[PDB]
Amino acid sequence: MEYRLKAYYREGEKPSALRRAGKLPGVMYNRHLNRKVYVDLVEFDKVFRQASIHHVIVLELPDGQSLPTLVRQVNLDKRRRRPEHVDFFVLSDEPVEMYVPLRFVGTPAGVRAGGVLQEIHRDILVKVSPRNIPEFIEVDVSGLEIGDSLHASDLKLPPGVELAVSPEETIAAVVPPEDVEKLAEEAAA
Amino acid sequence: RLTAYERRKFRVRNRIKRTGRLRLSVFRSLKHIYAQIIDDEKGVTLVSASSLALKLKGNKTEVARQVGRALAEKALALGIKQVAFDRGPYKYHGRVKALAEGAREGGLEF
Amino acid sequence: MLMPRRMKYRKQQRGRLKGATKGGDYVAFGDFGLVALEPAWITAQQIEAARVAMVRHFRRGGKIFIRIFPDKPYTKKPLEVRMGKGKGNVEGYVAVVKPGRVMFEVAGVTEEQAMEALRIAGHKLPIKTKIVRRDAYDEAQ
Amino acid sequence: AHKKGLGSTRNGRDSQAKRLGVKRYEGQVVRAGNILVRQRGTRFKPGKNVGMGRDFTLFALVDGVVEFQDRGRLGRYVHVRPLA
RNA sequence: UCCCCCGUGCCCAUAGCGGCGUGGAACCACCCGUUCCCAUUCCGAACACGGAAGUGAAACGCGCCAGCGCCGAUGGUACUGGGCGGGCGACCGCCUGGGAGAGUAGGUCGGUGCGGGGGA
RNA sequence: GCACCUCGAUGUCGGCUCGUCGCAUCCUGGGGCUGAAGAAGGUCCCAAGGGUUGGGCUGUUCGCCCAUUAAAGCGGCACG
RNA sequence: GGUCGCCUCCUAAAAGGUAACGGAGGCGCCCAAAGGUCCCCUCAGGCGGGACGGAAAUCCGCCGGAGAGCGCAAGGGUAG
RNA sequence: GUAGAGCACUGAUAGGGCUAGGGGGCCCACCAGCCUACCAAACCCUGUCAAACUCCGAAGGGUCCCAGGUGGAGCCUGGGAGUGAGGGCGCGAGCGAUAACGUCCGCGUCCGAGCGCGGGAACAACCGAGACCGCCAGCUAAGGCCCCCAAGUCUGGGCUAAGUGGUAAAGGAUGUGGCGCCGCGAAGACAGCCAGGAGGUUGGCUUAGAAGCAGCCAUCCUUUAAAGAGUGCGUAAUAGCUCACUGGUCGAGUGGCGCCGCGCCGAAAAUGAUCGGGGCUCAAGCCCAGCGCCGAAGCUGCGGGUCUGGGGGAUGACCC
Ligand SMILES: [Mg+2]
Ligand SMILES: [Mg+2]
Ligand SMILES: [Mg+2]
Ligand SMILES: [Mg+2]
Ligand SMILES: [Mg+2]
Ligand SMILES: [Mg+2]
Ligand SMILES: [Mg+2]
Ligand SMILES: [Mg+2]
Ligand SMILES: [Mg+2]
Ligand SMILES: [Mg+2]
Ligand SMILES: [Mg+2]
Ligand SMILES: [Mg+2]
Ligand SMILES: [Mg+2]
Ligand SMILES: [Mg+2]
Ligand SMILES: [Mg+2]
Ligand SMILES: [Mg+2]
Ligand SMILES: [Mg+2]
Ligand SMILES: [Mg+2]
Ligand SMILES: [Mg+2]
Ligand SMILES: [Mg+2]
Ligand SMILES: [Mg+2]
Ligand SMILES: [Mg+2]
Ligand SMILES: [Mg+2]
Ligand SMILES: [Mg+2]
Ligand SMILES: [Mg+2]
Ligand SMILES: [Mg+2]
Ligand SMILES: [Mg+2]
Ligand SMILES: [Mg+2]
Ligand SMILES: [Mg+2]
Ligand SMILES: [Mg+2]
Ligand SMILES: [Mg+2]
Ligand SMILES: [Mg+2]
Ligand SMILES: [Mg+2]
Ligand SMILES: [Mg+2]
Ligand SMILES: [Mg+2]
Ligand SMILES: [Mg+2]
Ligand SMILES: [Mg+2]
Ligand SMILES: [Mg+2]
Ligand SMILES: [Mg+2]
Ligand SMILES: [Mg+2]
Ligand SMILES: [Mg+2]
Ligand SMILES: [Mg+2]
Ligand SMILES: [Mg+2]
Ligand SMILES: [Mg+2]
Ligand SMILES: [Mg+2]
Ligand SMILES: [Mg+2]
Ligand SMILES: [Mg+2]
Ligand SMILES: [Mg+2]
Ligand SMILES: [Mg+2]
Ligand SMILES: [Mg+2]
Ligand SMILES: [Mg+2]
Ligand SMILES: [Mg+2]
Ligand SMILES: [Mg+2]
Ligand SMILES: [Mg+2]
Ligand SMILES: [Mg+2]
Ligand SMILES: [Mg+2]
Ligand SMILES: [Mg+2]
Ligand SMILES: [Mg+2]
Ligand SMILES: [Mg+2]
Ligand SMILES: [Mg+2]
Ligand SMILES: [Mg+2]
Ligand SMILES: [Mg+2]
Ligand SMILES: [Mg+2]
Ligand SMILES: [Mg+2]
Ligand SMILES: [Mg+2]
Ligand SMILES: [Mg+2]
Ligand SMILES: [Mg+2]
Ligand SMILES: [Mg+2]
Ligand SMILES: [Mg+2]
Ligand SMILES: [Mg+2]
Ligand SMILES: [Mg+2]
Ligand SMILES: [Mg+2]
Ligand SMILES: [Mg+2]
Repeated sequence: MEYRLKAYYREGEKPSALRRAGKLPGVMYNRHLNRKVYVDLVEFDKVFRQASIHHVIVLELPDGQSLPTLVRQVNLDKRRRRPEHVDFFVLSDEPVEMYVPLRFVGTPAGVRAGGVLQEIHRDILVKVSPRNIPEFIEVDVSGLEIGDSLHASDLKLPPGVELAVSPEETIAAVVPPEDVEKLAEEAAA
Repeated sequence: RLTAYERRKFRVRNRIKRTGRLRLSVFRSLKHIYAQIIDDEKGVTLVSASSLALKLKGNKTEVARQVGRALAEKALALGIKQVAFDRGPYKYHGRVKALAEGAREGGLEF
Repeated sequence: MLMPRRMKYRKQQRGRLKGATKGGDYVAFGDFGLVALEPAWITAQQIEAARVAMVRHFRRGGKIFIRIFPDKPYTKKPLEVRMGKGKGNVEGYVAVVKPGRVMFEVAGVTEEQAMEALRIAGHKLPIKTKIVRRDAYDEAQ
Repeated sequence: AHKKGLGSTRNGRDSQAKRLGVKRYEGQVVRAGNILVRQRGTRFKPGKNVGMGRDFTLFALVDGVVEFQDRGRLGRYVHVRPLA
């Protein structure tokens, strides 16, 4: 369903101090607005893993006005793999693009009779209004064989959500699995 | 990408715009023929004889000859003398050529 | 063994390893992963022993993604020579990992079958390591 | 007890220093003749009152400050702007 | 002084690639011809010249879109002049000043100075 | 490897004499597991108190060999 | 054993400069045209196109800002 | 044009997409169709690496102008030298082994020449600090304030139980403390004490007898208030029967992952030991906070000497 978490304001205190202080800086911003902020990390963590960048969350400011948000680039602290900043895109009524969770369903005929698929593209880029935010993008996959694949010119796409990537881009493929019989002629070279 | 015309312009143009002298920029039309006088250092035109303004006719190269005689007097009134003839993509033969030796008739130095 | 199949230059300098990685600090192909906790050079010798380790874990099945390549020439002076008289001949090949860089990913593998898997492959390594699963933070990256 | 079949380097050669680059700077008084920039191929272009030597050296032609100009895709220029 | 046009300078692709349009009375172009000047490692393609029948197809001009290229923040971070502490080390942390590259939001199908030739 | 004391000198190998110390233990003492029936043996732990042979060959240390042994331990001490 | 003068690049820490028996390369010539000028012109390459004829001889087409070329090493520069 | 950073060029590069020829059946081409869990060019998307790659690009550093800056500053001309083995430390590189009290450069410092002074147990170059002379005067600096040893057995909160502290790594463990997160809890939980632990489970299974454990495979269906072509001690083989399982009983918690603090193992050396020693365990250890005080040849106080500029002197001397 829809998502929501607090979001207090900042005029630019110490991003260092603030980040240490149990919380997390970042900015809310769109073609019209642009505002320094900071949410709680642990609450963000709570919220983000399920929401991410394909479910629209909304931000309760201290001055109320709960604007519809969508994340535009999270900043991962490379050494520690922990966030340190969130770009928060407030949505007007627009075809403002975003990536939507692709649903490979019915496990491929390559797999159970061979190896296993490879989710090259867990989600897909697409132009669509704030209204149509598909929780799924159910796309068949049980026909794809070993050493086969499909492209973005092979998608369901519900109405208004017509793709913003490319019809040539690839989405998923079943690969051969690492046999230990292979290991023989590998390092014997 | 540039045209044979476009390259040939700069090629002779730059040869002259870096002489410091007043550049007399010409233009050959199939209709008639004109030419101004530019102090490129600023960018202003000093004076501008022509064949559409002077609205003459009667053989292209003889009205090419005349326009320069206009330039000569009409520029020498403003104490102009340092002349550097921007011959454009066109050569120095016939049309644009006659304009020069016509501009020389007045007293213009070049 | 993972040698560069063509080479622009022969011997190559040492260079210190200050700081965190430059990329690949977020999973991108597999479900789980292995990462650096501390910086080192990794030999093709090491890398291959980790691969072979996992490959033997889910014998027949699974797909291994390995996100680092030995592109640096690990030169070394022959046995019992004094200083100078040039640089060592190239003895090995190593790859520069800094903390955060992702090394081994797996897909088509159970939960613990990729825990025990990416566990042992951690043991064939000169460095402390963390295993971490793909997450939204990686999808947003 | 020591040395054995010691490899000789085929290199260890090297060029002289050319001490190139920019010798006078913008808003620096110069007289006529001075060298403003030594270079190998117009990284800098011969402006007004700035000449260019047979090796692409760039020397002042008249006095008063040098001045740098950057005309984007056209080139970097330096001219001298005469006295007062 | 406002506008279109021609010849031009200048910022440096926000200018450009592409597709869509419209402009010929003016001015510009193609277009007419090889007689003359001039002209092609062959060709009036080009350069030249005498022209004014055709035209706006081409090019160019003004414009429209954003598919490409282009430019492109705020916020945070990497790094660091300077001042400290930290680890056997490989190296890590804090202070103070400075602070990117990518990427995100967005912008962009140009902007103008000098003279001339039309419109009112 | 380095070139830090010592080139107005710190005598090298091996043997002989005398040893003494370390323990990563050859022997004996004490243990665990055993693919330990017993005997025997294996590997590991504890433990340095004492012990740790005589010859052939070769300058040799080493090593091979002969005959024994509870065992015929290595190593530090300017390779005492 | 190798080296010894010269040039290019890197090391060289965004001025110049900077060592090592550091990492990579070249020079000891050449050109009466490869020079001076004036006029003129424009690459590599790729796709389609075509007797011999070709992955590539030459001719045609549309796309190309520079990846060609600039005697020879490399860097800078460079089709205004 | 460096750190960074980025592949836009130069090259590397993992995968996947797509696609030449090679490889290879289909054909058996005399040649076409080629299909691709084969090799894999250009080419595409994901993901990267580079001193000698650059679409980018710092902090800074140069250099001129302008302003502060009177300093054992700077400049011009001359007299005289000495030096032309440097070393260590910090940082930035190369070489070396991301070895050396190694080596070779760049910046800086210090020693050299400050082996004068305080710390550092001791000890050129680590910390503090630039010794003109005197003083049984005072403030401090690093470091310290149980005793040797000057000054807190000061103060408040917390951790550690190894003498860790008082020398070490991969890796290992219900150490002790401290945070999370999830799962089972009176839809009676964990743990034990237990009526139970039924069937065409008549084992697909032929050989000295394989009615449940080498015998190779719907790993067969049962009453389900309760289950296995067997986790089991009988294990090719009657007795005997454990549990996974269920029901009571019990009556409050329990099991799992993760992180942070401080410990534990890992840990073997040669003349006699040791943290400088004695000795220390709500510290005399570790962190956090606060306040005193000890402490140098630094600073101050007082006396003096000296050279320099300054005034006096409207004079050398002499005086401040
Ligand atoms: Mg700011
Ligand atoms: Mg494939
Ligand atoms: Mg296929
Ligand atoms: Mg010897
Ligand atoms: Mg050089
Ligand atoms: Mg124009
Ligand atoms: Mg039209
Ligand atoms: Mg008409
Ligand atoms: Mg048309
Ligand atoms: Mg156009
Ligand atoms: Mg207009
Ligand atoms: Mg206009
Ligand atoms: Mg308009
Ligand atoms: Mg307009
Ligand atoms: Mg529009
Ligand atoms: Mg737009
Ligand atoms: Mg648009
Ligand atoms: Mg950008
Ligand atoms: Mg510093
Ligand atoms: Mg330090
Ligand atoms: Mg900033
Ligand atoms: Mg900072
Ligand atoms: Mg008008
Ligand atoms: Mg009128
Ligand atoms: Mg003897
Ligand atoms: Mg002895
Ligand atoms: Mg012992
Ligand atoms: Mg042993
Ligand atoms: Mg025994
Ligand atoms: Mg004997
Ligand atoms: Mg013996
Ligand atoms: Mg020895
Ligand atoms: Mg010896
Ligand atoms: Mg010995
Ligand atoms: Mg010799
Ligand atoms: Mg200089
Ligand atoms: Mg030298
Ligand atoms: Mg092509
Ligand atoms: Mg062809
Ligand atoms: Mg043909
Ligand atoms: Mg043909
Ligand atoms: Mg051809
Ligand atoms: Mg060349
Ligand atoms: Mg370069
Ligand atoms: Mg280049
Ligand atoms: Mg590949
Ligand atoms: Mg590839
Ligand atoms: Mg492959
Ligand atoms: Mg194909
Ligand atoms: Mg670089
Ligand atoms: Mg930029
Ligand atoms: Mg900047
Ligand atoms: Mg003075
Ligand atoms: Mg003098
Ligand atoms: Mg004199
Ligand atoms: Mg003199
Ligand atoms: Mg000397
Ligand atoms: Mg000395
Ligand atoms: Mg001394
Ligand atoms: Mg001493
Ligand atoms: Mg001292
Ligand atoms: Mg000292
Ligand atoms: Mg007391
Ligand atoms: Mg507490
Ligand atoms: Mg554990
Ligand atoms: Mg209930
Ligand atoms: Mg059975
Ligand atoms: Mg029974
Ligand atoms: Mg528990
Ligand atoms: Mg003590
Ligand atoms: Mg206390
Ligand atoms: Mg006095
Ligand atoms: Mg006197």
